[PDB]
Amino acid sequence: QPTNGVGYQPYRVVVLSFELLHAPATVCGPKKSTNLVKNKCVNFNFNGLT
Amino acid sequence: AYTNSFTRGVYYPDKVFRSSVLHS
Ligand SMILES: *[C@@H]1O[C@H](CO)[C@@H](O)[C@H](O)[C@H]1NC(C)=O
Repeated sequence: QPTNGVGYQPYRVVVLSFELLHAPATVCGPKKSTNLVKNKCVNFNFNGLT
Repeated sequence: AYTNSFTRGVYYPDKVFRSSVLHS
Protein backbone atom coordinates (compact mmCIF):
# COMPACT_ATOMS: atom_id res chain seq x y z
CA GLN A 1 0.00 0.00 0.00
CA PRO A 2 1.32 3.55 -0.82
CA THR A 3 1.11 4.39 2.94
CA ASN A 4 3.46 1.50 4.04
CA GLY A 5 6.56 2.11 6.22
CA VAL A 6 9.91 2.01 4.32
CA GLY A 7 10.84 -1.63 5.11
CA TYR A 8 7.32 -2.82 4.05
CA GLN A 9 7.28 -0.89 0.71
CA PRO A 10 7.81 -2.83 -2.59
CA TYR A 11 11.22 -2.79 -4.31
CA ARG A 12 12.19 -3.89 -7.84
CA VAL A 13 15.26 -6.13 -8.24
CA VAL A 14 17.40 -6.87 -11.28
CA VAL A 15 20.28 -9.33 -10.97
CA LEU A 16 22.75 -9.30 -13.88
CA SER A 17 24.65 -12.64 -14.03
CA PHE A 18 27.74 -12.75 -16.29
CA GLU A 19 28.59 -15.73 -18.55
CA LEU A 20 32.31 -14.82 -18.34
CA LEU A 21 34.11 -17.68 -20.21
CA HIS A 22 37.20 -18.51 -22.35
CA ALA A 23 34.64 -18.75 -25.23
CA PRO A 24 33.08 -16.49 -27.99
CA ALA A 25 31.96 -13.14 -26.50
CA THR A 26 28.52 -11.77 -27.61
CA VAL A 27 27.88 -9.03 -25.02
CA CYS A 28 30.76 -6.49 -25.07
CA GLY A 29 31.30 -2.96 -23.71
CA PRO A 30 31.73 0.29 -25.74
CA LYS A 31 35.17 -0.29 -27.37
CA LYS A 32 36.78 0.32 -30.83
CA SER A 33 39.01 -2.20 -32.64
CA THR A 34 42.41 -1.31 -34.16
CA ASN A 35 43.96 -2.90 -37.22
CA LEU A 36 45.95 -6.11 -36.41
CA VAL A 37 49.80 -6.09 -36.17
CA LYS A 38 52.08 -9.17 -36.53
CA ASN A 39 55.79 -10.05 -36.03
CA LYS A 40 56.35 -6.92 -33.80
CA CYS A 41 56.33 -6.36 -30.00
CA VAL A 42 52.89 -4.83 -29.13
CA ASN A 43 50.55 -4.24 -26.22
CA PHE A 44 47.24 -6.07 -26.96
CA ASN A 45 43.62 -6.65 -25.87
CA PHE A 46 41.37 -9.45 -27.25
CA ASN A 47 37.77 -9.29 -25.82
CA GLY A 48 39.31 -8.11 -22.45
CA LEU A 49 42.36 -10.47 -22.46
CA THR A 50 44.92 -7.64 -21.95
CA ALA B 1 20.23 -56.53 -19.79
CA TYR B 2 23.81 -55.12 -19.43
CA THR B 3 27.16 -54.21 -21.07
CA ASN B 4 30.64 -53.11 -19.86
CA SER B 5 31.31 -49.38 -20.65
CA PHE B 6 35.11 -49.92 -20.98
CA THR B 7 36.51 -46.37 -21.66
CA ARG B 8 33.37 -44.67 -23.14
CA GLY B 9 31.93 -41.39 -21.80
CA VAL B 10 34.88 -38.95 -21.40
CA TYR B 11 34.32 -35.35 -22.62
CA TYR B 12 36.26 -32.07 -23.09
CA PRO B 13 36.07 -30.60 -19.52
CA ASP B 14 36.57 -26.91 -20.58
CA LYS B 15 36.70 -24.73 -23.77
CA VAL B 16 40.53 -24.11 -23.71
CA PHE B 17 43.03 -25.42 -26.30
CA ARG B 18 45.96 -27.47 -24.85
CA SER B 19 48.50 -29.71 -26.66
CA SER B 20 51.30 -32.25 -26.03
CA VAL B 21 50.37 -32.29 -22.29
CA LEU B 22 48.90 -34.38 -19.43
CA HIS B 23 46.15 -32.55 -17.48
CA SER B 24 44.15 -33.42 -14.30
C1 LIG C 1 26.04 -55.92 -14.45
O1 LIG C 1 25.22 -56.19 -13.28
C2 LIG C 1 24.48 -57.47 -13.35
C3 LIG C 1 23.57 -57.57 -12.12
O2 LIG C 1 22.87 -56.32 -11.98
C4 LIG C 1 25.52 -58.60 -13.42
O3 LIG C 1 24.86 -59.88 -13.51
C5 LIG C 1 26.40 -58.45 -14.67
O4 LIG C 1 27.41 -59.49 -14.62
C6 LIG C 1 27.06 -57.05 -14.75
N1 LIG C 1 27.62 -56.82 -16.09
C7 LIG C 1 28.73 -57.35 -16.58
C8 LIG C 1 29.16 -56.82 -17.96
O5 LIG C 1 29.34 -58.23 -15.99
